[PDB]
Amino acid sequence: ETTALVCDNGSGLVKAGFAGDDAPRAVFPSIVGRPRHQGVMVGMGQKDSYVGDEAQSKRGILTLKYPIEHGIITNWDDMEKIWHHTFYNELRVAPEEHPTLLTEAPLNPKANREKMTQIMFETFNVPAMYVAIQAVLSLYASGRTTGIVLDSGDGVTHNVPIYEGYALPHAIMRLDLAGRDLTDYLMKILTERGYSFVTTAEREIVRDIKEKLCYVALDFENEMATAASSSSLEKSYELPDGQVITIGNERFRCPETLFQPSFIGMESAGIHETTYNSIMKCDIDIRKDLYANNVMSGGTTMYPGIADRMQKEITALAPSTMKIKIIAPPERKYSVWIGGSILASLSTFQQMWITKQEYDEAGPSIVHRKCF
Amino acid sequence: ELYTKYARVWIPDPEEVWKSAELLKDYKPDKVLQLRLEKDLEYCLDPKELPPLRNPDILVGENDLTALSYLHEPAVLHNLKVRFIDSKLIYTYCGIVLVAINPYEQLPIYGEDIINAYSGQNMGDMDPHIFAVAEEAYKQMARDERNQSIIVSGESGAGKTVSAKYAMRYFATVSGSANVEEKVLASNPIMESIGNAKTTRNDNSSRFGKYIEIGFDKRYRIIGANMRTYLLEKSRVVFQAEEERNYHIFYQLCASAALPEFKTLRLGNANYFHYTKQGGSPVIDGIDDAKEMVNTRQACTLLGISDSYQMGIFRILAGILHLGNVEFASRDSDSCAIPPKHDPLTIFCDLMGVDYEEMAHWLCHRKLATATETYIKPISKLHAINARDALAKHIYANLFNWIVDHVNKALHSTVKQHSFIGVLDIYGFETFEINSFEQFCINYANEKLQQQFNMHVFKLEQEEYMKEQIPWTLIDFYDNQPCINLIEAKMGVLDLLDEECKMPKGSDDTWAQKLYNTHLNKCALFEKPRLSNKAFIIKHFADKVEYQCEGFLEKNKDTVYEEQIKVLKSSKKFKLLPELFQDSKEHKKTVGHQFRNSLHLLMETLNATTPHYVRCIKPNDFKFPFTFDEKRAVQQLRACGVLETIRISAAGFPSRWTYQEFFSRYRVLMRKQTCKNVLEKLILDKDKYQFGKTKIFFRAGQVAYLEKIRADKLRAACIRIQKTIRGWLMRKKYMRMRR
Amino acid sequence: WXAXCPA
Amino acid sequence: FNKDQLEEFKEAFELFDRVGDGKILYSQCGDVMRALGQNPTNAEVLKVLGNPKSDELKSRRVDFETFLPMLQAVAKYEDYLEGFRVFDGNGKVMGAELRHVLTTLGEKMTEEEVETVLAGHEDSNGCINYEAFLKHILS
Ligand SMILES: Nc1ncnc2c1ncn2[C@@H]1O[C@H](COP(=O)(O)OP(=O)(O)NP(=O)(O)O)[C@@H](O)[C@H]1O
Ligand SMILES: Nc1ncnc2c1ncn2[C@@H]1O[C@H](COP(=O)(O)OP(=O)(O)O)[C@@H](O)[C@H]1O
Ligand SMILES: [Mg+2]
Ligand SMILES: [Mg+2]
Ligand SMILES: [Mg+2]
Repeated sequence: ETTALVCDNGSGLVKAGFAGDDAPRAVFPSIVGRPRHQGVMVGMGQKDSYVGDEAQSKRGILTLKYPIEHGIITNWDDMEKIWHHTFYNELRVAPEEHPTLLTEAPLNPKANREKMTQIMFETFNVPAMYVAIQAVLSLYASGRTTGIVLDSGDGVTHNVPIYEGYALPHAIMRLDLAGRDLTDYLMKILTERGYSFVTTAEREIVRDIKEKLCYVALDFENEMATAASSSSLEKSYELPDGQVITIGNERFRCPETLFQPSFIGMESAGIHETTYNSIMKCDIDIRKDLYANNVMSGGTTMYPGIADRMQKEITALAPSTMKIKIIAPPERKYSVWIGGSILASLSTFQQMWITKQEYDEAGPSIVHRKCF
Repeated sequence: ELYTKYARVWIPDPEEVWKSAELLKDYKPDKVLQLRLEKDLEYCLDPKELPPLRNPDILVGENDLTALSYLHEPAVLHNLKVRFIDSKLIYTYCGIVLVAINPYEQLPIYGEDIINAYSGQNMGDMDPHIFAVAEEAYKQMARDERNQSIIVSGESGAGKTVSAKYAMRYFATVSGSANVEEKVLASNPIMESIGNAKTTRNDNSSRFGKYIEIGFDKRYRIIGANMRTYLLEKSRVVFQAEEERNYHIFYQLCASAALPEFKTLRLGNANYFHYTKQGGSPVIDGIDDAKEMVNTRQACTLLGISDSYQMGIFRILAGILHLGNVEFASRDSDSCAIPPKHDPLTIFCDLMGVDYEEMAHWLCHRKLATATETYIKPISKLHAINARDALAKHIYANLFNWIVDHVNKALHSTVKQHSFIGVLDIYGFETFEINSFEQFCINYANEKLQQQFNMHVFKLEQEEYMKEQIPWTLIDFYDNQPCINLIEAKMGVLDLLDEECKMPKGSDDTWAQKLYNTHLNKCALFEKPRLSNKAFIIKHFADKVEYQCEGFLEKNKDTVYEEQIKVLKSSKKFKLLPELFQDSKEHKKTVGHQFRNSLHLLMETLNATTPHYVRCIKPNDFKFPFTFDEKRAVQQLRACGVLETIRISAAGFPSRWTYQEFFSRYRVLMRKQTCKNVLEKLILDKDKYQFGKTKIFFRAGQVAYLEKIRADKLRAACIRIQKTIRGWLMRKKYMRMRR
Repeated sequence: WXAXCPA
Repeated sequence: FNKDQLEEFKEAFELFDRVGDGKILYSQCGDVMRALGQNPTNAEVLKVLGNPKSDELKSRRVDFETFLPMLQAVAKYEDYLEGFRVFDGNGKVMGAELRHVLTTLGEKMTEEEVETVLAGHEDSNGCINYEAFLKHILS
């Protein structure tokens, strides 16, 4: 028939695919490269700029721009290259023929969702589209109608409580801490051990170090005492050139900043306290049922041990009589996409789409009133 | 008016759905009719109706039920009753449809001399007989090189097998004769054993559509036979409502367990197994299910299923029952695990040639892969049970397809069909005191066939109106499409049911609430029962039917985890188990979606073809030869949609007479110009009739009214003569009286 | 963003 | 009716008196009217008789004086021909069909009455010249 496309713009990975299947088939970094060097060989097929997996194949010679910083799209012209590459090259499906579903963080400038709509109608002639909140989609992806979703990707972290399918707008918390800022801190702590990663290529190398070797200490203080007192933690990793670099307490110490943003100088408390302070903004009849489900979403949650650290220290904050249950499916890195895949295939959703008719009638202003 | 002294009417009664009464004083327009009955009774004329008139005795008993100048339930019920009891004629025509009543007793009519007598006869010239359907399809295929179908509709146990048998005997004999009929008839014991289940009304209800293709060469000699099946009721394998059984084969297999060959399967008492247990009714009365299997295995032998394959199939079905016995303990709300050394799984793994510790893993986890990576993740006890039950439904429907192809291998021919004729045995419209997803599927299928039927009839009447040059505008299509749209459109009951499966925390309460929000005052055909919020009512063509919601989200769910199929394909112990699967969206399709697709493959296979319709009705429950009961008959005539077809034809010009026939009847009232006057003389409303080239067409009432005035004219002439002749005889007897 | 932050 | 007519009619009435009391039965009134030139239907006879019940019709006896007003009340060709043409258009009538309709329709007569009236009027084919039969029965 026709099937919606489902896209999650994110930062770092873009992930896209068809509605009503199990996993995205286009997953690639949202990264744009331009050559900076003198080009020597005549007759190369020299190419102006590179997108996605190509830019990380050639990264040694490229500046890498991320077009999305903290869920805001800062550079539009390079964003359009990413979308254009997604539909034509990665999916090989013309956007005129498919509805499209787009994903965003809450509490961010409305001009962003306006212009994101305008491009889809005017440049791609997408027949219809919708913009959905990442948190909401994580619940569809985990099979609940009730829970408080803690979501952190690259860029923005946000909590949204939901109870029987009603969001509670006054309780939404947003925090910029997650994602790249872990890596931009890790590069500083690695400098203490005499390695220096300056370039945007080296940033991607640190981004791989973090994914391989970092983990969260259940008690932070005893594991610093131990790794000070012994080498037994120490693990070593091979750089792209065959050098080998060795990392000790830094590898737990970097994700710990999620729980103490004082390390990087951020103003406000770590995700346990923003999750608890979010539940405290909810009327007292539902707190039991939010404490009973906490759904972790997006890639930053993947650090080993983070679930047990959360569950422990929230059980320290909460009153003792309640069950705190932390829910962290192993697939959670994809949850926002899987939840959009479920949502876009519901029959009830076929009235929700913004159609081109309504955009042409009322202009991009429509998004705010028709969408959440 | 039409109601006069010496009129006759049908009054409704519980003793028999209608009974005849005589109008003892003329009605005038108010609130009592003076009636006389087989003795005094009075019948209120009440808001509103008038009681329906009775057809005059020229018409009563005629072969064709559309030669009746009133067309309504009691008239039809009476004509079938008298033809069946008084003539012992079973077959009858209703319009294009043949009606064929089950006698419960053999009759001489089928012999080859009658087959010969029917050869070359147009249907209408014959007294209706199933050979008239077979012949007029065969010779249409000969005339015009399009395939033909035969369609046999009703409650099972009304003889659909016998109508198939005699049709293919006809084809054999008028062809001349590949011994196809013997091999075909040898198929029924197995295709029942796998195909049939007890139902709350009935034993040996066939739950699947069956299609037979008889292929013909360019000579119109029988080539060979090919069988297809559609609309299989897969959900029965895992779940039954109370007072029902699973498909017969499972109980045949269980009662066989005493036999030594089946020792190794460890088949228990039929109430030992979760899929047999639930109906609460292990033993049918009047059947030895142990003895049935001696027939099944013989039919397997004599269709060329090897001795090896029979023990493969009974291994597979023992597998299904043992799989059903598998039990899951929840270790957390998210996660479940099979008890250590759980014996049902041990036996299934031994029967089926797989490692215990691979199935123990794959029953309790499911796996997802991005292009780069894979994650294996646990699933809830509810998802583990839904997976196990989908695995059993997938094994069973693949076994069933394998057995059908291994029958076509026994019936196919090297010479390929230049054309074929097709015979479709299908269940009719179904209603019980409870209604459930199976009844919803069956009734939706019948609404699709009844659409096809109404379209074909409208085709034929458009042809007949051009032949007689009466313009089509005076007839109209009666359209059931809104009822199909309510069910299968986007935002239809099946669409909202498939939505509510994938939706999180989907439940039959939130489903019902979505129905009511969507339809409850948006659509004429959908209604809510006044006292309940868990049920809904669909006005089908035949009847209103109230469905309970309480089952559907159990039954509609199907998904199979390809990991478990890949465990089964890996099996080394015997050939059949990997052979079943060999031939990725379909794993995710719900039962309602698979059903609707199979129903399209059928509706294209019949739109490919030109149909002919037979209806079968079962006139009593106790199998009493040549006994008829109005209270079963009225049900089954309704479950076959005959009574709508009659109502629609009564909205047409149902009675049509040639000029000779009319003139020969009604000269007493008084060639084409002659009748063209006589109708204007006798009828004031020109709408009541149309002229044609060879025929006159009447609106329903008219022919009985003309018979009425004819009888009155004849009465007056008779009485005038009677009085004058008797008076002259009295004047003669006066002279006798002197003498 | 536009004020309180770089994006 | 004039005095002569009344006298002739009374004499005829007395001829129908089978008991000697100067009376007939209700069931004979029609017979007397028909013998006197009237052609009443059985319904007309019962109406002028007052729709008598079976018992008085079969056993109650009435004298001439009560009959006379009834005779008066009853008293106060092309149709006959068309009526016979009903059962035809070659001017003939089957003997079987006329017999069946006269013994089974209308005011049904006995088979002996029909045989008596039809005797000699049907030919070898079993056809009756109905114009001649009509003249015969009207004489
Ligand atoms: N038209 C018929 N003529 C003769 N016998 C009939 C007829 N219809 C039914 N019977 C008998 O009545 C019984 C029921 O018919 P049968 O063909 O066995 O139905 P069936 O096997 O249940 N077909 P199905 O209902 O599709 O499974 C059998 O004993 C038949 O011999
Ligand atoms: N296994 C892992 N462990 C720790 N961090 C990870 C892991 N995988 C990805 N990340 C980090 O998570 C971020 C990507 O998260 P993701 O959810 O893909 O972003 P988005 O929400 O934009 O999709 C990157 O910073 C990446 O380095
Ligand atoms: Mg994300
Ligand atoms: Mg059968
Ligand atoms: Mg049978």
